[PDB]
Amino acid sequence: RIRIRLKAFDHRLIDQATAEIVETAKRTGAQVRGPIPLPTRKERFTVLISPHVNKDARDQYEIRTHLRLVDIVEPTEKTVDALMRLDLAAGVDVQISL
Amino acid sequence: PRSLKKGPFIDLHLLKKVEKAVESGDKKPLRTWSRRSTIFPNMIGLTIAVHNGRQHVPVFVTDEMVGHKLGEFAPTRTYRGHA
Amino acid sequence: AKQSMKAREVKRVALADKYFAKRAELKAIISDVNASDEDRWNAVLKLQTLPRDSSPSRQRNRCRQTGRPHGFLRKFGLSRIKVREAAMRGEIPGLKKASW
Amino acid sequence: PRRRVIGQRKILPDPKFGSELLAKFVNILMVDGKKSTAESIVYSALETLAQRSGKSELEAFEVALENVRPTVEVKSRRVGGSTYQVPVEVRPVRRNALAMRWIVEAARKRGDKSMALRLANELSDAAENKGTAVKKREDVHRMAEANKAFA
Amino acid sequence: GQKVHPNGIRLGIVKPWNSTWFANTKEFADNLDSDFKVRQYLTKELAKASVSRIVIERPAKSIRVTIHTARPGIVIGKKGEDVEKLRKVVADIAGVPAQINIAEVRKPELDAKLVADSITSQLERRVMFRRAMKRAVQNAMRLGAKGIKVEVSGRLGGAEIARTEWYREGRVPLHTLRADIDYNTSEAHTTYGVIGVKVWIFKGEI
Amino acid sequence: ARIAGINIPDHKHAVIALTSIYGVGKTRSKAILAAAGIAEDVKISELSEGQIDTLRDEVAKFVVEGDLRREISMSIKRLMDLGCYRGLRHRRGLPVRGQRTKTNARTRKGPRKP
Amino acid sequence: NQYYGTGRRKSSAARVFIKPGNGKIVINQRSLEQYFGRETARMVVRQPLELVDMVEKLDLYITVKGGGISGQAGAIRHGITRALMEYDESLRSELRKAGFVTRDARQVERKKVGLRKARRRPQFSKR
RNA sequence: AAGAACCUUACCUGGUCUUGACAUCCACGGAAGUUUUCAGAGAUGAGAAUGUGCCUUCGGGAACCGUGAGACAGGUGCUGC
RNA sequence: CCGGCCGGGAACUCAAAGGAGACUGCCAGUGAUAAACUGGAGGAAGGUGGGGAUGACGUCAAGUCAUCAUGGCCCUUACGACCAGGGCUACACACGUGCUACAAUGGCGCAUACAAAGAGAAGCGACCUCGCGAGAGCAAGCGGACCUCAUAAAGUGCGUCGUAGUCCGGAUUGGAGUCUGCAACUCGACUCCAUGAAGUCGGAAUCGCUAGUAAUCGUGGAUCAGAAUGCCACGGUGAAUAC
Repeated sequence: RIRIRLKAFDHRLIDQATAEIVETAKRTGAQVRGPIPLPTRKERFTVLISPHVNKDARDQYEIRTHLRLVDIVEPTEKTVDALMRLDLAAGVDVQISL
Repeated sequence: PRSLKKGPFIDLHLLKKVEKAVESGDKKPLRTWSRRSTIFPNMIGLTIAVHNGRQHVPVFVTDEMVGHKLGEFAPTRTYRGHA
Repeated sequence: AKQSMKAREVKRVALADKYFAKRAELKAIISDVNASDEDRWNAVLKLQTLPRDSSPSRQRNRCRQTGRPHGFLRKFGLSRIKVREAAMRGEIPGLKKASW
Repeated sequence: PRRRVIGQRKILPDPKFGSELLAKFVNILMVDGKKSTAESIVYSALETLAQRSGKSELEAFEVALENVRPTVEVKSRRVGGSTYQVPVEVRPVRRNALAMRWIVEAARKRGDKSMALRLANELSDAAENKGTAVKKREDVHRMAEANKAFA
Repeated sequence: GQKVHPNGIRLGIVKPWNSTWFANTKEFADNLDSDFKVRQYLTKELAKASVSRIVIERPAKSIRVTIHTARPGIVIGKKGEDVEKLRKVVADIAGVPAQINIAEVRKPELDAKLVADSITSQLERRVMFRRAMKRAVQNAMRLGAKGIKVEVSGRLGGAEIARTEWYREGRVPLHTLRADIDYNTSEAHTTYGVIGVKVWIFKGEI
Repeated sequence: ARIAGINIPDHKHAVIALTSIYGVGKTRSKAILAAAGIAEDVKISELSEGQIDTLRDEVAKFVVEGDLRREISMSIKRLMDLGCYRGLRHRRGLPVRGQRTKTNARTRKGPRKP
Repeated sequence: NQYYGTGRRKSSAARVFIKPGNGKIVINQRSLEQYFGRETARMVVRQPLELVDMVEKLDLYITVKGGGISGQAGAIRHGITRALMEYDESLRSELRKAGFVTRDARQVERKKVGLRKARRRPQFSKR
């Protein structure tokens, strides 16, 4: 079995990537589970904005990390070289795991 | 308090100074800047000039001083009184 | 913020890796449970006589641009000032302004 | 406030026997959002009271409550800059809540072995008219009788 | 203290990021400050050569730097040579192998960084400040912008007391988050001190 | 109704009356009653003399009232004539464990006269 | 068959599966009397089943998750109303006059920067 | 200050260096490096072995080390009026 | 082996993407054929639904030249640089902001129910063994909806305490420890045993809060080798009062 686990910061960018891999999957022999929404990670930082005093003045930022799980089952060698083939984008972390 | 499976603490230079002052037989006050070292039973009777950041105060080792550390007999803050 | 301080931090890192590799296998002989008396009393001092920095507890984690010691964030390696400026300029990817 | 006249909150009734009055009483008597402790005190004060009186629980609480009942209040207003206290006819919904507030203020004093035992002393002491909450009611009535020159 | 950074809040709503790569926590500070070194090094060499924004991709453990510049012919150099220079050094100053691509700017007086470059260079070469600000305003409005505001602050004549001046033309709605607002600040270090320029250009709504 | 130095109260429970001794707190009395075998929720009015003399030897197991005040007083005395840091803080009348001397420590330096 | 209702209240979420049967109530593989003990959820889960007096006629298998016990009581009340509403729809017009179908969101406020617990200021002092 | 035991640290005592702890350029020499000893509170001072790597104008080239001369470096020093 | 454990199932809670939905849209009345207001219906929600982000021209020649940058001065065997030790933690006192309390709506002992949000690889560190405990040994699992931190606490049930400075309070101090760290004396945190201070609801004065709010209870994170009663977040219970 091969599972694809891919993370990003943009959900608009991570949607098209998992769409491309599910389409290049089910073109040839991969009855996939599809993109599966694992919960997103929110990293909330809260910095002071003044160079000096005024502790009460702060700005709160956050990173959101989106997760999609494609779990290709019934794998063929065409699935593994068509996963060897494509090089999706920057900002996308893909891990194929046997 | 240090953990018991570490052993007590003494500096290399202070311990070798203590041993050479015992082997040499001489008993003048010697100086250290190492207030963090534990006193030891071979160091009884001799004078240790312990640094308090400004000076080197002479400490006379007693029977009662053995397990303690060297900084407790050199107060680093001088206070007499406000009024 | 005192070029001396940046020089001192980059001084402590380079000694820290080398003597870290040494004192890691020299440190475990002190307090495993059960080695002996003699290697404990030798090993305290042969951990001691190495210079003070080259220990990782004398790092400071200054800002990687301005060298500011206070207000550090480990995720960005910056002080809060340069985090906020580089976030407003859009250089930290995925760092929106949080509003919940 | 300065503008609004908004609709009232609607609480859930008394569980042991369905009343809004006892739910207001357990809400007044409570502390730091501890509803269960307060209703335990209220129930162990009212079932232990109905055997002191002889009637059932609710209407014994009602004529322990209506003996402490402020007909009028005082207020402070301004006409000449003089700023005196003038009496006012109270609405009964705030009259009832001020009655419950005075009963709890009575029960927080007069200390003995419980809060519920203190309440079961207080409401009987009010229901035969010899309490300190009846002293608060007759002091309010006296301060309005002295100020009846303004109406 | 007023007026949150416009690129900052429209990063949430409208604008895209200057940097586009994913990293976990052990790679994050290293990638961040190596990209800071890359931007700082390209800053001089092409700040003689009219750049607006450089953006960093990192695909497949390799850095990709695409420059937006107003004069691409001075950026590429002759026969490509200059940018291969850039390529050859960026794979030194970022580790991972490097490729540099360049877009053309079709609006040389509508990007706030380039307008700020013009105003700060004219301010440091001792033009009057009012002529530079008014010419930037009339030029952007004549090329076609739905609004501009220029903000110049400092001593402004050689002065004992610093002054602040600004000039808007058109509409420039900052509280509207769907507004496409290019915004950049710059500084001109002059003999009397540092003078700040801020330029908001409003190009329309999405 | 009387152990090594003093009288213990009689209407109170065993562990609560046992804490009236200097040197015996809660865990000491728990161990004393566990070694004696008496269940702790009895009173000294309930309990006879054989249990309290088996209690007498079991509280003689511990350093208690008179020689414990002797031990604490002598330990402070040894620190005070030793002349160390904690002894000198015991001598001036200040905190010895590194408390803030700037504002607080009215327990140690006493009620606020001037 | 098997009628279903989802109630949600104050970060708790109750799933109600009701069927025509006896009057007994079951929550998370316990009965109602041994799951809850206090005066809430002995009134609160009863009031929808008492305004339309159906305490005898239907079995109720309930799973709940999240929140505390009063939030769980409000969530099972909101689930019981919707699951009862899947039977007949004159029921909702009669039960709405006392509430019970208003979801009552009322979340916890977020703690604000500079304040202490989302409304409390930290003690202004002039000097 | 989103965190002073040393560090941080800017402060004081005492010991030390002054083209420097951090930069670039010239000239001279040495792989870089590692291990190890003494005296020292340490910074530092003199050693003792081991090491000689890559292109090759191969008396050179990168990188590292010290030496001397400056240009200068360095300043959490003052004025936020 | 009743633990969704397993065949399985895609209904449900849930996880995230995409839509819808709330507009004074409808109804009646008051209102200048108006804008609007009040009420009603339905509706999960009613009138900017709740909360946040969002801070106009300017003011205070406010703060910061010690984050940074920067003009002008000032220094260059020194106001620069390196080190060890000390100090920033002192204490006749005064003030601000908190935490713990003065108890019985409570204290202690036993059993027991229900969360959300996070952090984790020189890291988080199961299970078992060892110690009263802080902890150690052994050491699986995890770059994580998987494993770990991590038992939630108020609550509930049963007992005991009978209003005393007391089984309230838990400061102080003596002793014995554990862990991090080159090193715990100046000057860490914690654990145990002992001790058991003031305090019995607080003068003149003064502050916060309009609803899932105040009040109260616990949990988590950043900084961080170690070091929160602070700061930032998350939930549990949950009012009174608006003439």
